[PDB]
Amino acid sequence: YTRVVWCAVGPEEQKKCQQWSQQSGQNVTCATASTTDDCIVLVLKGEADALNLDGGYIYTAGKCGLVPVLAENRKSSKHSSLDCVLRPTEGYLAVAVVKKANEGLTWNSLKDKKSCHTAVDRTAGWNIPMGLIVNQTGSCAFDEFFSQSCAPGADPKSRLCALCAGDDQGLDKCVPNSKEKYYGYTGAFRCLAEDVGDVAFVKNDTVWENTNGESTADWAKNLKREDFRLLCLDGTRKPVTEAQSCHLAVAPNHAVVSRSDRAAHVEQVLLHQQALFGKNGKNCPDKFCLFKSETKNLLFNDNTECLAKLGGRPTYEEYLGTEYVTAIANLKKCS
Amino acid sequence: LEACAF
Ligand SMILES: *[C@@H]1O[C@H](CO)[C@@H](O[C@@H]2O[C@H](CO)[C@@H](O)[C@H](O)[C@H]2NC(C)=O)[C@H](O)[C@H]1NC(C)=O
Ligand SMILES: *[C@@H]1O[C@H](CO)[C@@H](O[C@@H]2O[C@H](CO)[C@@H](O)[C@H](O)[C@H]2NC(C)=O)[C@H](O)[C@H]1NC(C)=O
Ligand SMILES: *[C@@H]1O[C@H](CO)[C@@H](O)[C@H](O)[C@H]1NC(C)=O
Ligand SMILES: NCCCCCC(=O)O
Ligand SMILES: [Fe+3]
Ligand SMILES: [Zn+2]
Ligand SMILES: [Zn+2]
Repeated sequence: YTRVVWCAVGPEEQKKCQQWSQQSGQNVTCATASTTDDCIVLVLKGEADALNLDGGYIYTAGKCGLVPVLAENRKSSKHSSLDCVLRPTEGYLAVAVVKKANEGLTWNSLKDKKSCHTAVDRTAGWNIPMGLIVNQTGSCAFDEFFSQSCAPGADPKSRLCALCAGDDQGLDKCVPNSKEKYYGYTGAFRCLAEDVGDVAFVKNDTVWENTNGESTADWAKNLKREDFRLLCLDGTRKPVTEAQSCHLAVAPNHAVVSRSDRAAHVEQVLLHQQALFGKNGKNCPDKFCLFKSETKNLLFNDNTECLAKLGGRPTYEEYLGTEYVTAIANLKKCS
Repeated sequence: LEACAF
């Protein structure tokens, strides 16, 4: 058999991948790149085999020929007798979150406010909110809608990166990897928690997972869910308990992609690797847990229960859904 | 309906 070469985005992912590789007896090995688009290019060149991707990045990968292999499955809201690997995925809820104390703010008064996004080109952080804003404003000038933002991946001198903070030294401002303080779900929620931004575009799970003591991290350890509100598209504000009736969209779960001729081997290796290091895996927590990273969602989201098999050997457009693909392609007309 | 970005 062949080794599977994973692609880690940035140095924190690379460290976790190197621990996985050592524990896997090198059944998995690691390549690393600075951004997710650069990892996609390593896999297209055949210099890496696979990585797990947000749906906006699956669109970029899929336009280049890479295919979905397995999907993240988090705990289901409804009981199921099916094994995690065979249980159907339920998308996650993209939401817009604000502070309750910011009393005037609704979906309809976001213009000229400060925003926090997971990264350009990601589903909840960017494609869903900016796609809705372009459409509602009738304007492609989404780079001028908010007064300042942190949108990792955007031009670092532009207003879309003005709120980004870089790393411990202030280097790498706005890079779309975990070195940027405000990257990703947890970084964009921290941008809101710290009142750097007025609004964060994340998913429902992020707000729950980083409030009320669910996270012990210093910036989160003291946050209370009741201090946050969701912005609904009808211009109302709701408690974060009401995400099923106050979301911007339902997103397809993050999933692993690879080149088509390595998909079967990547699939078999991952099913074995999660049997060892997955949630309740043979070797987790004693040796290594593939789906933990101290809340930092490195390689996989920390709320992943397993990687699940896909139904219907789907193409990337079947996996993302036609409606979402068309929304992305509509927004990408602006660029 | 476009192609690969890279
Ligand atoms: C919003 O996200 C949270 C966190 O994932 C979900 O709350 C979890 O729901 C699971 C499955 O029901 C429970 O067993 C977990 O205990 C809950 N976690 C926490 C921290 O409370 C919540 O269901 C999601 N809301 C919607 C509408 O999907
Ligand atoms: C932004 O608006 C565009 C244009 O209306 C939306 O695109 C349409 O989506 C519907 C439903 O999926 C399709 O039947 C149409 O064919 C699409 N129209 C065009 C011209 O492509 C798009 O969904 C909207 N974006 C968001 C994020 O809601
Ligand atoms: C490495 O992979 C081989 C072949 O599938 C298998 O026999 C071995 O158990 C694997 N070990 C680990 C630790 O993943
Ligand atoms: N256009 C369909 C987007 C995918 C929705 C997420 C889901 O149903 O799992
Ligand atoms: Fe996402
Ligand atoms: Zn809905
Ligand atoms: Zn099909």
